[PDB]
Amino acid sequence: GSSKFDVPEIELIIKASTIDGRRKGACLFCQEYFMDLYLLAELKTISLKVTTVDMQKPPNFEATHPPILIDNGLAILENEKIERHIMKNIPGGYNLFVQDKEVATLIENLYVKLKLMLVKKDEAKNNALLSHLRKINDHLSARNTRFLTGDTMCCFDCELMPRLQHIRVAGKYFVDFEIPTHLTALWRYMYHMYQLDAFTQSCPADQDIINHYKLQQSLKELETPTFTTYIPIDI
Ligand SMILES: [Ca+2]
Repeated sequence: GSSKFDVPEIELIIKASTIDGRRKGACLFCQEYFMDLYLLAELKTISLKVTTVDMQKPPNFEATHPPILIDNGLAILENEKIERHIMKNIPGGYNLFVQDKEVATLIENLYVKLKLMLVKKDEAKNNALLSHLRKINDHLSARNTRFLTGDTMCCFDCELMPRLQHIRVAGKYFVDFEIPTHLTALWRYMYHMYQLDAFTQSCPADQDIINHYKLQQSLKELETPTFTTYIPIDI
C-alpha cells in the first residue's frame, strides 16, 4: 500500500574471511549480532542486510572495526552500543534480551579459556575450559529447555553458540581437544544449534575459524569450505 508500512532495513557490516576476502569471517561479535538480527528478521520486525568487508582491502567509520550496525543512516560502532541498540531500539529486541543474571554469569569468560588453551597443548588449560562446559551442561540438564533460558532463542544463546563452534573447530585442530560425550545436555544443545537457521546462516566455515587463530599465532586458499556439524552421540 505505502512505503509508510515498510519494516525497517537493518544493515550489519561484518569482517570478511582472511582467506578469500569474500566469505563471512570468524569474528565472534559479528556472528553473535548476525544471529540476534536474523532471529528478529525471522520474526519479520525488520529486514536484514549483511555486508562483508575485507579489512585489508576496504572499499565514514574511520578507525572502527566490524561489526557495525546501520539503522536508517545512523551507524552504531561500539559493540556494547550495538547490543544496547538492538535491545532498546529494534522491534523484538526486548524479548530477545531476556533478563537472566544466572545465565549471564554462567557463560561469562568462556572465550578467554579457549584462547589460553590454544597457546599450546596443556591439559591443565584444557581441563579449565572443560570445567566451564560442565557447568553449562549441568545448567541445561537442570533446566531441560531447548535453549539456555527456555524453548526460544535469546541473546545469551547467540553469544554461547558461536563460542561452542570455535571451541569444537579450533580446539580440535590446534590442540586435539574434544568436548566429551558424557556432556549429554550440551551435545543436545549443539544438535539444536545446527538445526537453527540463524546459526547455520551466520556460521563461518571451519577453514576460516582455523585461519583466524593461525593469524593470531602467526603460523602458515583453495580448500573448499566445510562446516563441522556432527554430533558424536545419539540424541
Ligand atoms: Ca565494532
